[PDB]
Amino acid sequence: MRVDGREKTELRHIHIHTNYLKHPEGSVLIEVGDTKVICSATIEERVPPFMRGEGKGWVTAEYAMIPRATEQRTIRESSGKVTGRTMEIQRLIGRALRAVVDLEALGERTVWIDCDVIQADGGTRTASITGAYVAMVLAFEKLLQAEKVSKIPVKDYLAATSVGIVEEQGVVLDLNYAEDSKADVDMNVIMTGKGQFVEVQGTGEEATFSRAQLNELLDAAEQGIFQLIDIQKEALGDIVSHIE
Amino acid sequence: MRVDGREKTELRHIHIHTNYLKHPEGSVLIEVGDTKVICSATIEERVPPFMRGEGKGWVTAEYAMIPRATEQRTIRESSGKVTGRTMEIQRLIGRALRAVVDLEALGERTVWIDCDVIQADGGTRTASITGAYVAMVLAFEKLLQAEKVSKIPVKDYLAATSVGIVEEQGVVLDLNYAEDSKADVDMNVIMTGKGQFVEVQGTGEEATFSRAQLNELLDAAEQGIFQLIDIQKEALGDIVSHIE
Amino acid sequence: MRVDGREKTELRHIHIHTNYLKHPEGSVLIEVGDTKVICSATIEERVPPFMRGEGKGWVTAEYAMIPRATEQRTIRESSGKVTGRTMEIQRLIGRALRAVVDLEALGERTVWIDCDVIQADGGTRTASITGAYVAMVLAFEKLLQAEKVSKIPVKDYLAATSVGIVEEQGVVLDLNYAEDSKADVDMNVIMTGKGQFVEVQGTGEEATFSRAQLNELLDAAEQGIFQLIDIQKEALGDIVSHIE
Amino acid sequence: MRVDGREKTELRHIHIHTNYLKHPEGSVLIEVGDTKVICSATIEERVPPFMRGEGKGWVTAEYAMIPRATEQRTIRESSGKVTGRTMEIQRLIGRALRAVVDLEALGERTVWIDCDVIQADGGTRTASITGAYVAMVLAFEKLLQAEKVSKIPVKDYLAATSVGIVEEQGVVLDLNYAEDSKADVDMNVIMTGKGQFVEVQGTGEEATFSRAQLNELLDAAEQGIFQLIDIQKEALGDIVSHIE
Amino acid sequence: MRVDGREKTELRHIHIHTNYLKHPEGSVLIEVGDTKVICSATIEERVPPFMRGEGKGWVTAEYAMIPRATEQRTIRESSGKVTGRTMEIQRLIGRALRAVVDLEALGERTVWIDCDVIQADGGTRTASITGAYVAMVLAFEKLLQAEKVSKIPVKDYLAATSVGIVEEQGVVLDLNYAEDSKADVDMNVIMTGKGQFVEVQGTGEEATFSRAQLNELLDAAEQGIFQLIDIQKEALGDIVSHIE
Amino acid sequence: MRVDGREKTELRHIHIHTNYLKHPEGSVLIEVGDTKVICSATIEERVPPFMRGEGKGWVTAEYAMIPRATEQRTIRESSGKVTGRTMEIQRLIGRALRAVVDLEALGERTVWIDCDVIQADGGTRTASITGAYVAMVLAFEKLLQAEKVSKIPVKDYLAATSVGIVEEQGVVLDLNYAEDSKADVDMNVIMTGKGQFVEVQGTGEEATFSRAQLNELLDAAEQGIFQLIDIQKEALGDIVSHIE
Repeated sequence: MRVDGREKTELRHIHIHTNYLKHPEGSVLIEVGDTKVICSATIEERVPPFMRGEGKGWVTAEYAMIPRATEQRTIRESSGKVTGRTMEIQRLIGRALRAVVDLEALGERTVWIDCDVIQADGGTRTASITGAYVAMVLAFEKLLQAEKVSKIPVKDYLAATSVGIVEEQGVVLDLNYAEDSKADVDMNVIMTGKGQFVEVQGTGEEATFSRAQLNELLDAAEQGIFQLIDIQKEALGDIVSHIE
Repeated sequence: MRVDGREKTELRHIHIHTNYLKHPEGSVLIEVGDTKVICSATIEERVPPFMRGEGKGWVTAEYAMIPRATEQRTIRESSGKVTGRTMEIQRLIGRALRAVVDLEALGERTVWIDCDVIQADGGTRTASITGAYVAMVLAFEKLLQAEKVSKIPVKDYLAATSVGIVEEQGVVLDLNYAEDSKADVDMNVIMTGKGQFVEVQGTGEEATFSRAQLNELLDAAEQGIFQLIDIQKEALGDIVSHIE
Repeated sequence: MRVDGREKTELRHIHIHTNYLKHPEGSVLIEVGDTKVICSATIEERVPPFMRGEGKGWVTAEYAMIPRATEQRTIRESSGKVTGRTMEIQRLIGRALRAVVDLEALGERTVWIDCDVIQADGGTRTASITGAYVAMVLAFEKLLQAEKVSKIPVKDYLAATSVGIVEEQGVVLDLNYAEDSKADVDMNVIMTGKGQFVEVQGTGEEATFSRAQLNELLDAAEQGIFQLIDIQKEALGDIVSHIE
Repeated sequence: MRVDGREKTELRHIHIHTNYLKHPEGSVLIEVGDTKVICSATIEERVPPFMRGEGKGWVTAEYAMIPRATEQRTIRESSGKVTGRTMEIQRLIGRALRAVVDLEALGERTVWIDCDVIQADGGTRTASITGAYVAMVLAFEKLLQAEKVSKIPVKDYLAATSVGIVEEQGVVLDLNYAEDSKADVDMNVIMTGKGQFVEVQGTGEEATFSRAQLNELLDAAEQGIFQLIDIQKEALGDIVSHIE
Repeated sequence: MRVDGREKTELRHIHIHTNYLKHPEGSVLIEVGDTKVICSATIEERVPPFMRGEGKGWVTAEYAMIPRATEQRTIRESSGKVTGRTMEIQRLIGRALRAVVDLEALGERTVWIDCDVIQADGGTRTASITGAYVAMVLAFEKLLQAEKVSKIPVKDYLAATSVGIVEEQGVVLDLNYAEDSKADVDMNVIMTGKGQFVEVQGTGEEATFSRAQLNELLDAAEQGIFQLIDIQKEALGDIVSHIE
Repeated sequence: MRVDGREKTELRHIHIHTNYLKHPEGSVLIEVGDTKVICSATIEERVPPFMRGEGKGWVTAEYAMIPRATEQRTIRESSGKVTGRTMEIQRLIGRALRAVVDLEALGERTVWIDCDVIQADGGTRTASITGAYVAMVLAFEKLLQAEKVSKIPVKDYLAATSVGIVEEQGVVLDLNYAEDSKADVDMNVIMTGKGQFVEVQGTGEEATFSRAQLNELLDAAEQGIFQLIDIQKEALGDIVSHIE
């Protein structure tokens, strides 16, 4: 009697497990349907040489999938070799998070963000940003309690999602692997709580998209992301009071 | 008495030198202001194992900058080590070109696209796609004359440009390096002759963008790209008759 | 009123979570106190060239720690570089598991064992073998149900533990990181359900051990391991009926 | 009616384009027939640790070919892997140029020489030295104008050429690729304006050479090189007045 | 009339050639039957950063086999790639030697131990430790004569051997390659002159061992090692007077 | 009363130890004064793909120095990284030996030449060729006895030496390390028993050489090499009868 499946504009089940593991300053396991990512935030009291003494901090991200995160085993990036996909994804995650951090208020420190995918079924890079934001704020909460910053140094909430145009379905939100593999167009969107973009990346896959479709895709991603931000706020509990 | 400089919505000087060098199936030097890129297309009568026997072709791209392409010398990616930036750029160029190739009509062959930047002043990745399209079509023209394909296997023209929101200037088109380094938002846009998108990638740099701005940025990129396509047609001479 | 801490000859809390993740043929999360390891078993219908056509199978293992598995962040082995410690650990895990597999009954297939440490507090390599055994048998159960083997191709149960001689404590079982870092002697022991050894590795750390101590250390490891095997049997449920 | 081809002792067409690109201290495109090499000279106000504080400068060279410089595409040395041929060639170019620089007069600075081959048809390493000398002197001219050196710190002019013994032709000067591939003996010669050698490298290819032939080969290289030096002087214009 | 071959509990011919080569502080060629290893000890007046200023020294070891050390040529570990076997062996040699060095008395210096195998017929890692101990003491003798240490900074003699359980032979000592390749169990033992262990590593190869067998194997290794120590003392000549 | 030292035109002590080690088809230790190199020749019944089915064989060489071959320890090329010097040297050794092998008579087989330097005091690359020739002929003798070739497939004897112009000494033959480090000019010469060259490589080191000096240097190398060939013949014993 229950409706089976998801509507075109409906997220998979989202669960954000906070203080997931003990050692990081900030630790999260994010579940987006079958996609599962361990996100940690590590605080180092150093910044890269290129910016030392300038009084601003930095955020840098690393990404990997455990070999059987995927249905078909993947070759370990062991040192093995780092794929272009990993490199692109790392750049995306780091750029996205830097955009919402008040780097001056962070002070001269680096946030090392690690996103390790333990199960992959689509949307890993955007799940990674969504989980890593929370992990970062959990770390920022510890700094604040330690009196090492005067506020949580974030300018807003930040979350991310995929959207796509899928064979015989049209515009769909939060694609699983099966859906992305038969998507004509796919897109990653990274947005703040005030509805402002930090990153938009759309790709026609052997195919093309109109501007009408771009607007459609974005519309759908915006609401997915506002919902994700609601969930981040659910996960963050009282910490939301330390953010404006 | 002549107006100095460029309007906000004006491209740098664009020059596409065809049959630039002798050995490639297709060879171009593209100049976009001070940005200069050698683009070759190489035809190999093989496709990757993952798709062999399926009767479709493939396009794959490589990118590098000679060490003093840039004002400050860059460390050679010698084997040295391949940067995330290079890997992202290669993925972009290959995805963009694959989208406009009729891969079945190409047959089981790979187009190896090489983009070697000899002078860099912003917009190298988009200059690379713009030049590489022409290099690819020059190669496709040779195949056609050789009776190895029945038409030039392209679905449209394809070109690319950057756009950005720049401190105290607002929306500007085709950013040089100086302008991109003080850009709050920058964007790469890849579009066809029919005004359809193949790739859109926008990044807030320590900052964010509204949807209004996204539409503005896109508007400006569309016309830059239609102009670039006009120039590609200028460069292509009679070959335009072999394309629909 | 409750006794705090552990006796010298007492394991940390052991928990073996079976069918932990969806994609592997066999999946386990093993917890040994704060030490936590994701263990998967992947079946490939191929063996290495050096033994192809000989009708026997193979087991091979890979190991990694996520960067903040540890209290102090570790540099990612990304491709980064693979440490001697990782290489030694992989060799240990693979050798240990091969010893208890009936490789002829497995047929010509490789078991790929992946051990990804998500939290490290000592005993990761032995926790890895203990968890990976179960993951492997879970995979062997699927093969059997699929009629691809005639029995679970194991010759016995197999588990592993550390033991050590610790400053001002003497012989202690299952060392955490703190305890191993002030251990004069440490040892890894790998044993079967019939009390037979597959691997024994003892190291004096800036110090030495007598034969009396070796016997003592082994005695203590044997019972730790019999207890671990009891727990593996608890985790395996009805599958124990398919093993002799 | 015009004689087709080249005499045995005749260079290909030589063209040295100065101030070729904007960013280097010294920039040249050298053309030797179909062989074309972009040569830059970059000044860094540092020397290697092994010689720091000793008041002498250094010259170091890097070499690469763009993938379709060659008739058959070459695999990119991307980081891919650096070939022995590249390593030998780099050593040759750097040794040759160091020999003619007054390193004390240079002061404690490194000249980074980059030789990127955009079209290859034989003689790339010697074309590289010939072009790179000019690029280096163009850089030295800028230093002098900047009052950072008291003279152009060169001890002489320097140029280089190949010579060979070719099936059914005997001793020939400046070999193209076709001619080198059927050469029994080939040789690289590096000489100054005063007729003094900096490097001589002769190789019997599946074959051997007499001393008579060595003298013959050298005779022919000497005059090729004096001609090349004349052309370097043509390219250098008024700068020749700043050299003795 | 002479008995051919070796008893089960008998070493191969052992020869330790001291001051073998000129450049190292300590140089040995050790022969164990056909197994031959060049062992050098190099003194560097530095320790790793992780322990600098703490006043203790360090020992670190490297291992390689020349390509035709083995009956079947091995691929050179050139940079090629370093095997897990090499990494494990290096760790073993370094750990073993550190255990018998008085690191405080050494002072803040590193002993670089190099073990290059020129002929391999089993027992290379244990031959390496046995030879490297002597090479190290030869180096320590030079330091002492130079008044850079107040005694030879060793706590004891140290040597090593393999033992195994071999098809149709039972417990055998010092296995050649042929014997190890049909060994059900093999073991490396590292012991001091006072009969105390520094390392014990036993591996069931597709098979298992009882505790009775472990004791048997150890018994046999102890006497092999006492014999090896006698030979080290033979090789060391008068230097034995500088050790307690 | 004995004259101390060497004349300007005199080799160091040369010793060629044949059948040095057991496993190679051909094995030599060559001593040239303090320079000592283990040279092996390995026969593989395969040639590279680029020449398969063409009925000719191949020779390829690898070179390394053990870390304390040198007075100052060298970093191991472990996989560490392969130096340009090693790559150049390998190319030299392989080219030199190929020139004197009848590759058709060899048949479709590769000779793998390994040159491992155990002590370095100048002239390692030329010592390597001199020793490796003998190792190769020892291997060719085994092939002949096995009826796998119809003659020793060499066209002549081949040996090599350095020569140099040394501060306050002029032209000197067979330079040690000290002498090469204060050499204005150095040269490697590779010659056959009939006085024909296979390779000549001369380098002015911060300095230049005249043609008169080139002739002088060569004269001196020729006689050094004829002497070396005499010694190779001494080492080869009766095998000289199987060569013309």
